[PDB]
Parts: sequence; structure tokens; C-alpha cells
Amino acid sequence: NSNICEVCNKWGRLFCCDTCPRSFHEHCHIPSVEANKNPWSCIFCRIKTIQERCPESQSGHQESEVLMRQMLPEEQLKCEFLLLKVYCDSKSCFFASEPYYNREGSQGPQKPMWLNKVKTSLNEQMYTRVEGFVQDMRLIFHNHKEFYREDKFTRLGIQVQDIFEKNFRNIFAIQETS
Ligand SMILES: [Zn+2]
Ligand SMILES: [Zn+2]
Ligand SMILES: [Zn+2]
Repeated sequence: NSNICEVCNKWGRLFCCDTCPRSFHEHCHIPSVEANKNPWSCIFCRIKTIQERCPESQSGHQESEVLMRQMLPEEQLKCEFLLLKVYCDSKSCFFASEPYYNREGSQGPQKPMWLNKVKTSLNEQMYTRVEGFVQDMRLIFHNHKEFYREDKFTRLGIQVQDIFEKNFRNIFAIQETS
């Protein structure tokens, strides 16, 4: 197995996947690495199994249909993986914890949102459809863009949203378009 966490790229107290060479900090993996279970399979492996069991699940889908899906176990998993793929980028640090807003010429968002809040919401089964999860994720980046206005820091929101959107299109097999 790898000797660094797949998500944050640091060493430490790592749990190793049994079916692939990735490793994780306990709370870096989503869901948090499970207490027992030998063997243990990571979320990457669990997602690959879904695909392998239903190869047609990789055919193109419309985003509008994906968003209306109820959060049954497979969609829960897919949203957990999508969240993890965002944490995998180091620029996620900016959006992880609860933000605060005191900048001359700007007013904070009406509905603040952050990664750790989304993480808690998934853990607590608060989303009933994929749409809930995707709306809160997109709100993170939209709040950022609106607040930071012409400051060049706005670009961090564009960058991490792009990671989100690419991974959303891949994990939910969104039909490719120009
Ligand atoms: Zn880690
Ligand atoms: Zn694995
Ligand atoms: Zn099948």
C-alpha cells in the first residue's frame, strides 16, 4: 500500500485498502474508515464495483434526471465519493471550515456553506435527493464568487468548482457535450 493518505497526501495513522494500494487517514476517507471489517474496501473500490456490476451505468445521463434521484445507498455513496474528490485537491482548504465575512464593499452571503457542513449533512442522511447535495456544493463556490467580486481570490472558487464539476460529470456519467 501507499505510505501517504490518498486525500491529503500526508503520512500518519493510515488505514490501508484491501483491494487496492490506497491508504487513508480515518476522517479523510468518506465515510470515516469503518471500525472493524476485515477485509476493508475503500470508496474508490466500492465505486468501481458498482460500475462493474452494472456496466450500462456508464452510459450518458441527463443532469436533470441525476439530480432528481432519491438518495438510496448507491447515490449516497456516489455523493460521498464526489465530496471526497473535492477534498483531494489542496485548494479545498479554503472551503472546508465555516467562513466569515468582513470585507469593505461586500456583504456576506445569505446562506453560508462549507465542505465540512456538507460532510456532516451526508453523514446525518439529511439529503433526500442528489439535487440537495449538488445545490449545497455549488452554493459554496457561488457564495465565494459573489463575495470576493473583483479580487483575484475569486479564482480559487472557479478552480475548486471546476474540480467538483468534472468529477460530478465522471461519477454520475453525465452525457458528454460540446
Ligand atoms: Zn489524510
Ligand atoms: Zn481501494
Ligand atoms: Zn446489469
